[PDB]
Order: sequence, then C-alpha cells, then structure tokens
Amino acid sequence: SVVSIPINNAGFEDPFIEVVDDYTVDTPPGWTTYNPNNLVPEKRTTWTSNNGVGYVGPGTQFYNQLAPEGRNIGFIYLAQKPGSGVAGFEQILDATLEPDTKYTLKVDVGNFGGEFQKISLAGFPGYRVELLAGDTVLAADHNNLYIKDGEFKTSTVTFTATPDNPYLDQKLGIRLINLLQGTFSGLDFDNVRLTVEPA
Amino acid sequence: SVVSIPINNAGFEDPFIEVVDDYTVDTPPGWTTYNPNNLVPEKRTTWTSNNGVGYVGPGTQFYNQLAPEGRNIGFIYLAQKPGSGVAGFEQILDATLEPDTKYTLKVDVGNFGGEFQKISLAGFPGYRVELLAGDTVLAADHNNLYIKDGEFKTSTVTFTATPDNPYLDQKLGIRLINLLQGTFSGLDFDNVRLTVEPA
Ligand SMILES: [Ca+2]
Ligand SMILES: [Ca+2]
Ligand SMILES: [Ca+2]
Ligand SMILES: [Ca+2]
Repeated sequence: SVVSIPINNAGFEDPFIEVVDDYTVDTPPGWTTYNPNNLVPEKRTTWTSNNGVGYVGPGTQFYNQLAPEGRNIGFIYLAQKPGSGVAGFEQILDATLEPDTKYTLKVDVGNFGGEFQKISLAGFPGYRVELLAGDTVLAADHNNLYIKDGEFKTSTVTFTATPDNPYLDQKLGIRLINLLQGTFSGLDFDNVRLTVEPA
Repeated sequence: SVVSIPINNAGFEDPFIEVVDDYTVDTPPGWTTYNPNNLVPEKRTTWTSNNGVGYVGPGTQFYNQLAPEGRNIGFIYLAQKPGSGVAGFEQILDATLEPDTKYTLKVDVGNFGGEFQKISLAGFPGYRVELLAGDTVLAADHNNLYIKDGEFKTSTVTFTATPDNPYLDQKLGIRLINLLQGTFSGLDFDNVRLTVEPA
C-alpha cells in the first residue's frame, strides 16, 4: 500500500566525513541551495552563510543523540540578522504529482547546541519543510515543532492530490528551510522520506 | 494551566444573518482583510474577489454539517486564476508574545460544496493558518489537512517562545489565508481559538 519515492542523498551521507564534528560548506550532492533572498554566496567558507553536511557521532558537542540516520546531517547557517530572508536545500524529484494519492513527507529537524569558536550555539532560527509540485508549495510545516538545543524532532507534511488539482503531472520537490527568525541561526536536517498511498 | 486569549468575533457570529445560505461581502467586524497581492477590492459585490460572513444552518447546500460554532462562518473567495497570490483575514490581538509559553491556535477550515448560479463549488484553493508576533509568522499550517467538499476539519498550529526569541513583547496576530492553488477558489473558517500554557 505504502510506497517510497526515491530521493538522492536523502540522509546527507555523501560525502563521507571522518573527523568528529567536522563539516563541509558546499551544497550537498543531490541537492541544490534554495536561495530566494540571495543570502548564501556561491563561494563559501566557515563564517559566510553556507550549507553542507556534518558528521554527528560519538564525541559530538552538538546533540544528546547521534545522527538520526547514518553518520551525517545536512545543515544551513545564515549569518545575516534575523528577518533578512530565508535559505535552505531544495531537491526536485523525478516523480510527478498524481491524483487520488496521499503524500507523506518526513524529515528530522535538529537544533544543535554547544559553542563554536566562543560563539554560543544556543537558540534556533526556525524551520520550514515544504512539499512542492512544479513551483507550487502544496503543503508545508512552518515551524510547528518546538525543538530544544541538543535534540531532533520529526516533521511530517501531508498532502492529498485530487483529480482536479491544477498541478498534476508536475515534478515533485522538497525544500528544507532555515527561517532566520532567531539566533544561533543554524539548523540541521536528516533522513528525508517521501511515501505515497491511496487517498 | 491552559488560559484562553480573547479574540474579537472569533466565530464570525457578527453580523447576524437570517436567511439560509445568505452571506455578506464585507470584511467581518473585528478582522481586517489580508491582501498582500491586492487581489481583493475595497468595494465588493457577489462576484468580485471578496470576504465576509455566511450562515450555515439547516437547509444549507454547502456542508453535511452545520457551522462548527454558532450560526456563521467566515469566508474568502478569490476570482483570479490559481497562482495569482493569496488573501484572507488578519486580526492583531492585544496579547503579546511571552517567553516560556506554548501557544495553541485552532481553527476549523471548511471546504464547502454545491453549486452557485450554475458554477460548481467542487474543489478547494488550499489554506494557510498563521500565528504572528509583530510582522513575523512564528508558526503556520500550510495546507496539511485534506478537506473534502462538504466538510470541515480543525487545523492546529503550535509555537513555543523561548526567552531568547527576538519577537517577545510584540503583538500576537492570526491570519486565515486562501492560497488560491485550486478551484473552486473559496473556503470557509470558523471557531478561532488561541490558548496558552507553560512551555
Ligand atoms: Ca544521515
Ligand atoms: Ca541551537
Ligand atoms: Ca461561527
Ligand atoms: Ca469546494
């Protein structure tokens, strides 16, 4: 009844990262950078706005648990002040929107804690998880879960497409967004899952 | 433990409407028209984009139930084609955002069915329910519930404010939004409730 829709690098496991608490600052393979407000530069370093992948394993200062799936998470850090806009990850899938089908999108959202180069990582920017067809946000969880520093929680987004939906046959998409509505203005995501079932 | 925050005309019961399936086309008392894309004109008639209040009682063609609360619902109709933007209701409250507090916003969302002047009311535009502080959308339910023609479902939006939240002491607000992502491009709301409890 319930079928999984394939997602590339759905757990941010590519690339492999060896050293505890290490990270990349380039867009994770299989994803693109969602950048509607031009907050993230094309060339990134540690302290520019950025996104990438990070290893969360034993030894980590960031959570009271390990990565929800595998070794790694995906993260977005925004250096601009709260209110400046949003940015995140986007992936357009090969699957298309089909009628009489209920879609369930799940992703784990992480509010890491700790301290980085004497800067407190306490606080959280807020998140939004979106399911798309074409350019249209069909359904989204805008920041409904309370996630304390050092923990992950699972966001669930659902959508049912009827035969009259204007966006049938358009490509499905997923966005994972840093809302930049608080500091420390970084957050993590892991274990993106998309399933389908009859409406 | 759980305290209710007062909302004006929270069930759209003002004005009273006598005749089955009758409606107004002016902004409900206590609310304003949320109009970020200028879709709703200042002066409305039956077939312009509009909003107002409507009686849902025995005799109605619109639902297989009566109004969720009282006699009336509040509605938003958008005549522009899907994708043209959004509009709805907004109300700014006297309550302000307070730390260590969990807010729960509930509203019933209705997908009316039937036929109006030979135009089918089947289909739905999509909804978004927002909790605000100041100008900031703290949390929102963007269209997560599947609501068939002729029924209502309750949307629940939650948000927990921490002592570090940038928007503490700003006025709370509520938006009820027609997403204009399908036709027939009208929808109803009723029974707005906002409660608070310790985080
Ligand atoms: Ca992973
Ligand atoms: Ca944090
Ligand atoms: Ca009512
Ligand atoms: Ca309808």
